[PDB]
Amino acid sequence: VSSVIQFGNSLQSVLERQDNEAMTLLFQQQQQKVLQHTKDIQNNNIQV
Amino acid sequence: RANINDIKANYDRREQEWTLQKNQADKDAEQLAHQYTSVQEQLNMAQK
Repeated sequence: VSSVIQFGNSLQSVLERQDNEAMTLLFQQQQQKVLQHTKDIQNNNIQV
Repeated sequence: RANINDIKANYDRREQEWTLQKNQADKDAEQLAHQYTSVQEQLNMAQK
């Protein structure tokens, strides 16, 4: 039962790092999109 | 005859002044076209 409790703790750690990696990867993708629309803003700022 | 010459000379001077005012109004229109283009590209930048 001590072995079962140890691998339950390991499963909880892996299972929260998986969701944190999903959140981090989504944030990286959407910041990569925002930093392109900001480049479009700076493209119009030189036409002005 | 000298009075006739002075009347006609004043007519020539105000023709020259009209030419100056017409040219300055054309230059003001050529300014305001580009300033309209600037404000329209500011509108495109805000709309992005």
